[PDB]
Amino acid sequence: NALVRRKSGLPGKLADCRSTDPRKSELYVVEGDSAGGSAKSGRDSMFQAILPLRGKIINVEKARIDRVLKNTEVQAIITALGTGIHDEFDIGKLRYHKIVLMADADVDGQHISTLLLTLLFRFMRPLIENGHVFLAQPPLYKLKWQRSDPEFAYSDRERDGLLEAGLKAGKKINKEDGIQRYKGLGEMDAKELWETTMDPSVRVLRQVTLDDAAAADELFSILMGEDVDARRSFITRNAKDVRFLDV
Amino acid sequence: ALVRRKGLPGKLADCRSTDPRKSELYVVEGDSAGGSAKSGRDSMFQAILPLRGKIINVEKARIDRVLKNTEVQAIITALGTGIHDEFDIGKLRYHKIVLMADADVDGQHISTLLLTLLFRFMRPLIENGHVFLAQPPLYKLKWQRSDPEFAYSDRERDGLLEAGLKAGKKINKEDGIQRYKGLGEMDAKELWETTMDPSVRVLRQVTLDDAAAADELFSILMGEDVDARRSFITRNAKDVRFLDV
Amino acid sequence: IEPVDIEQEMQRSYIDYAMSVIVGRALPEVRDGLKPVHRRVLYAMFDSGFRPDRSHAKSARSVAETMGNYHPHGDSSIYDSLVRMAQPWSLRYPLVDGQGNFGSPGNDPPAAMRYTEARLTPLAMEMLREIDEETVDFIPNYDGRVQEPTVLPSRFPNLLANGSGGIAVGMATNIPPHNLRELADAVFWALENHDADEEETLAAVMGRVKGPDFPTAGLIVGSQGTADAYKTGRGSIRMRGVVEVEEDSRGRTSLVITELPYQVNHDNFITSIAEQVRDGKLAGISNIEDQSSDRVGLRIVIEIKRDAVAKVVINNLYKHTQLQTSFGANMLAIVDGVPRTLRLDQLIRYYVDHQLDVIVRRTTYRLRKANERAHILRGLVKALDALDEVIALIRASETVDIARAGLIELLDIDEIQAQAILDMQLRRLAALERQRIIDDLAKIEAEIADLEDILAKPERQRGIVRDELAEIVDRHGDDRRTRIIAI
Amino acid sequence: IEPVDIEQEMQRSYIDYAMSVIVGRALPEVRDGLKPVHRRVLYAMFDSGFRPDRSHAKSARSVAETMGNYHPHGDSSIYDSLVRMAQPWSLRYPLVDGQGNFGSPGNDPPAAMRYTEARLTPLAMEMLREIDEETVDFIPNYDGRVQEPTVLPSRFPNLLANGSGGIAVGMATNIPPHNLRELADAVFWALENHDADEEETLAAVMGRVKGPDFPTAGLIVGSQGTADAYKTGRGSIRMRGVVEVEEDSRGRTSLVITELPYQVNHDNFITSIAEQVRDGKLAGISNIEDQSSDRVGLRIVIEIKRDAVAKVVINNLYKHTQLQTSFGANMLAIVDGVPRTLRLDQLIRYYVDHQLDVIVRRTTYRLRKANERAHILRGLVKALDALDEVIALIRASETVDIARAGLIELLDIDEIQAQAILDMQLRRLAALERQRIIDDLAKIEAEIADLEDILAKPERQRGIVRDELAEIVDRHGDDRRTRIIAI
DNA sequence: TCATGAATGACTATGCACGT
DNA sequence: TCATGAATGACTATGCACGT
Ligand SMILES: C[C@H]1COc2c(N3CCN(C)CC3)c(F)cc3c(=O)c(C(=O)O)cn1c23
Ligand SMILES: C[C@H]1COc2c(N3CCN(C)CC3)c(F)cc3c(=O)c(C(=O)O)cn1c23
Ligand SMILES: [Mg+2]
Ligand SMILES: [Mg+2]
Ligand SMILES: [Mg+2]
Ligand SMILES: [Mg+2]
Repeated sequence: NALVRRKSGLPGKLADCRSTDPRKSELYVVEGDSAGGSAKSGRDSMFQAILPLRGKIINVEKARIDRVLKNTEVQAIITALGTGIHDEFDIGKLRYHKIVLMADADVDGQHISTLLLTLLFRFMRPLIENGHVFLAQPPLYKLKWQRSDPEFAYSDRERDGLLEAGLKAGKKINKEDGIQRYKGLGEMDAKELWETTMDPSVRVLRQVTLDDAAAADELFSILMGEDVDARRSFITRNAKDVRFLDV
Repeated sequence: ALVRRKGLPGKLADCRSTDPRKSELYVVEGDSAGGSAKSGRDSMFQAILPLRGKIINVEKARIDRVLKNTEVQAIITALGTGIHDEFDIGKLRYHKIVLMADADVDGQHISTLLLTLLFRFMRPLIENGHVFLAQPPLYKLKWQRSDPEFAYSDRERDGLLEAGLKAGKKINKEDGIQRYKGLGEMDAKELWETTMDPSVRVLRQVTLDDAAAADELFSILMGEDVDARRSFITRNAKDVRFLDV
Repeated sequence: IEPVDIEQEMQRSYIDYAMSVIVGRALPEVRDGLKPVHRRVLYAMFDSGFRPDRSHAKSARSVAETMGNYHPHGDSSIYDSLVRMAQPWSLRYPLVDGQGNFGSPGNDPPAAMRYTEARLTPLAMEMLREIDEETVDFIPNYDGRVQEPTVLPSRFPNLLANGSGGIAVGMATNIPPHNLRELADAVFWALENHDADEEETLAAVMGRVKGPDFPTAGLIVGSQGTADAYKTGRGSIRMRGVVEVEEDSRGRTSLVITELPYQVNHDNFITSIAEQVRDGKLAGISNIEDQSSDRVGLRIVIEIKRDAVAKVVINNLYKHTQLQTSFGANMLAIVDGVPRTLRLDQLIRYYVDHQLDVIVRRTTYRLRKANERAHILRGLVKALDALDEVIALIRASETVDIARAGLIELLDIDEIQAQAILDMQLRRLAALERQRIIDDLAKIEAEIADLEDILAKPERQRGIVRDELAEIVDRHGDDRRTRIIAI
Repeated sequence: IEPVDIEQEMQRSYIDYAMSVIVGRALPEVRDGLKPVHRRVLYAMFDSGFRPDRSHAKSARSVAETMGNYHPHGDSSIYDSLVRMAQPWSLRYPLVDGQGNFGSPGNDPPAAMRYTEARLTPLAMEMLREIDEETVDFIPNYDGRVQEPTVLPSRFPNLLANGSGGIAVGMATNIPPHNLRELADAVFWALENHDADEEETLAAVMGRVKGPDFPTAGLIVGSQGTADAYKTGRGSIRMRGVVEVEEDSRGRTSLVITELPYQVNHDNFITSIAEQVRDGKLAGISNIEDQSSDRVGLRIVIEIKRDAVAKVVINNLYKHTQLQTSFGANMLAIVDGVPRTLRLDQLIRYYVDHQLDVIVRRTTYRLRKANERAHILRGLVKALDALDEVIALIRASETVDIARAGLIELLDIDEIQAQAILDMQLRRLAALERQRIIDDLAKIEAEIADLEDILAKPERQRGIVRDELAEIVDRHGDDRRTRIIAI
């Protein structure tokens, strides 16, 4: 199976890859024009394509279907993925066997992720069931050692760990420049994105798994649905214990 | 009498008076100045047409391209008259066309681009004294106890300051004399009391003396011939200060 | 590649968004009535010195300073928040003094950042009063380079005064603005009756706060909705504009609208009436003309037909337009990091609690600084009594460390105090200058005693809130705008 | 209403615009090679402390500071100017250190102000070196609130180094960038041969400045255009990219473009070749593939048909694409407020003249301050020699003025010196500190002697330019990028 | 279906001179 | 016709909850 990539009927903002093999191809769905721009530069153009999303995605759980299909950002995703939606879905027409969602580490990136996962689960569920959907974990810190190569950290803990280890090893950091803190993908350049989220030999990806379909169906409808009361009581009930989900 | 919108440009803030003889069109530089002008105007007799960006040079550009320009279409449509041979003074919807631009050099430039459009496409508007130029303020003297005064030149500023201090008035050395760097920095009230209130506004009526002499000057300054323009500036820029001496 | 279940991801991710929005974006803190963007803009302007005792700074500088130190978001939306705080038709008591084009109550948008200048208003200066005296908790900013305030001193009840509206997740707030003088009376009562229970307090505060006071004036019809909002935290308050019937020389009648209810767009209002005649559901109207100007304010003239009754047309406008519209009050605010719907007595009480906290903390800070200052002065006085020796002692010392170490031993003094003796100028060795040091010690010891007396007497603490707030209201308090009538 | 003739208005108005654009917008000052916006951005960042010894500040803060104090224009276009100065493919020696997405040589636009941070580069620090020592004239800003520099010290020939392109009225400039090390040699010669005439100087400078050195590397073909530009001020310099023919195992040959001439958009270049094939104007080409990446740089692989000669296809690319394109040199710059086309010897000479002025002015400033510091120290030494007395007099004084007036009588002292004695701390009465005051006087009188020697000898002055510039080149100078070949 | 307001920027058109 | 580079900003779409 092989499909043609655009080179001078696909979304205008899509920076397609060169490889015509979906099994080896990857679509990075990126939050923001800035981050998408740097991703387009730092990527491996052979296997990696970039689809920058602009603004918060439409909630397909709340909005009527006709309005969802009128949304330009949804059309871009559906067109780029090549598969249909709902009953007309066909995995054989999938243009990328890896769909990486890359959003800011901040709170709005988390929101956009739920909006995208809602789109995928409702319109193109088999992509999730067959492990084609991934989540890129962006860095939070860049430790700029004076003489050594810079290190990236993906959590406050790792930052503290790499700092102590380096100092214990005799390395040194400026207390001015020091540890750069990333507040979003848009703040990174092309090189930084490659060496943290796009280089397949270093990137930290999470594969979205779907266990209980019925339980997921209910969670999606509570959180993303039109019923506010149901959503309000769920948050006040479970927000108190978000920290302890993995303990 | 002609109908006012309540088939004309979307950005036109038309007046209420249906009599062109009593009506005035303020052609304003910038959305900011045009916005505050729309508020400070006398909605009865004064209409506002905000222009966005540098106007296209009709002297350089071909005719068809000029007619595709949205800013030109707005002017032609709002004025009601035709252009060139199809021009008709009878359909003039405003007998007063006030060009209001910033006091800075780009405002000066936009004026020359507008005067070029008018002179080439709708010359009779100039010949019959329907084209005016609003002179914006440059300074606002904010007295501590007295009403604020507006100045239209550095000299007037120094004069009003000297008179006021001599009369016993006082100003803060912080707030002090606000200096305007453009119409966009003004609010609705300030624009009314300086450029739109008919009892205080400083308008200059554009007159056309020698049509042939004007025709060549427009072609030198605005035409495609750079050499002719380059030599004209190096020849006459030396003496611009002494044009009215 | 690590595996993650979609249910775990969706739940963790959406709750993190919901909670941060609730606590950290859309809803006001009960103590100062500010959302994070408001608090960060105001403090940025404050720290930058963009105050009413200096000229308006370019508003771009305020946005950029907010962006670079406190609010890690976009210049565009931050400017929008700043602009709102400067519009007299949005805030009952504007916190930003805007210079230039900041828009209109209609569809005229504000000028871009570059065209406008801005500074804090005198009342906003009361929001930040003595914020530098440890009156509020500070936390590190978004990258730990600098500190930002968790809440402002807020020396006037800003939440109730300016109100607040915000859409969060799972909930939303909609608090109307109120008249400062009425709120002050409520606070004054709460301070006097500090032991009164919630039942008595609610009765007293409701008697003094007659209802919301909108910046757009207008009318409030009925009393039930207001009462509901104060007793429940939710109520529907009916608003109305002002209509005055005029007669013509011919003998034609016309309706003149000079006021509209809160948050009604002037242009959308005129357009709605125009479209409702087009189809024709507002017969009796003959002509619609907007005779508004910067000099007469709002003035929408509605000429009616000869076979039309004025009140009939007015009643139709009440029904089919926002000439009469209701304010859906929902008293939701963040209390100690938790969203809570509050009664009016709770809103006042929580604010009073904040003011008492502020003044105790200020008193503590001033008391600590006074003791440090007195401590050093005591050391100087010891040096003066043995001045002949102290000078000789320092001179005969090869270094300043030898001189310092000696001063401790010679006068039995701390190292901090000894450092101050070294730091002393030859100026203060003059006769009158030696005397100033003595008197200054006596001066402070009187201040320390006073400060200690304040901390020991809850009565004085409450008295300071009252007296200081009274000054603010006398200076910045204004007349009621919204007229309250019955059914 | 006053009448005005259209010819009077048109002439005055357009000339005022033309002159301001020519002198005050589009064209570079010959001394520092900067347009006003550049100079104002850089000074704003400098004054704000956005220097290499501190972290990158949010670029919004730089824009706002420039906008609010120096450059009365829009945030959008000012940001565009700041961004350009940070791109290594635009400036041969970047003046802004950008952090984040600042675009690419292709059609990838820079990130918005929001996402990027910025500070000055070490070389930009040389542009502003000792600007606070009265090395350049300052004038009031656009509203007389603050002062701004008319020109920067520019301690390296920035105009020739980074070049300049600008469209004005009636004229335009297009100066290419040059290799700093080569420019320094030219300057070193001009300083040594300061009496040489224009005939000799032009010959010497042209021998050392071998030609333009573009940040995008590439090739320069021929020598005529370069020579014309330096002798006339106008010249057409032919540029070329770099092409490497590779052979595959299949027999297919392909052309690999790894460099392009100055100011050629990578994406427009690929699109041009692709569209020329579509219509069919570059036969012999089989396939176009962009194998470029952040790690290998530019790499455009052009596979050609087997019945095609590589050299034929390359010549076809030179003719019908910007793989070969000419740089239209027009050495136009503002000299003393007047636009002038300059020979290469004039450009160097004018820069050298500027450097000499800077160092004479710096020396004058340092000499004045040295005299002031020495003047006060002389008073201090007098106090130390009669220290026992100095204390007694101050003690008996009712005021400090009584103490001051006496110090004048006792030691025969100015009012400034006596005041300095008064402001003296007991810190400095220690042994080593008293000795420090003595030695410090001796140090300055040695510095004053040195400084006076500089002003009296033009030889040393030229020596300072040479030696200081030499340090700059050794630290920040780099290899040539653009290779110069013959026909 | 529209308003609220604090969150997630690219695109659009001209002046000006010069060379393709 | 297009690129250059400083000059002169509005419009476009979603989330979120609630009331007409
Ligand atoms: C998130 C960025 C980019 O996308 C945006 C919009 N688009 C959404 C996607 N497209 C359907 C076209 C319209 C938009 F209409 C407005 C804004 C906006 O106001 C904004 C700001 O900072 O204030 C920032 N953005 C906006
Ligand atoms: C003058 C304002 C308003 O007009 C502008 C544009 N057009 C909009 C649609 N019109 C049909 C013709 C003009 C434009 F394409 C770009 C800009 C722009 O970049 C800008 C700035 O500060 O960077 C400021 N402005 C622009
Ligand atoms: Mg983000
Ligand atoms: Mg202007
Ligand atoms: Mg926005
Ligand atoms: Mg622009």
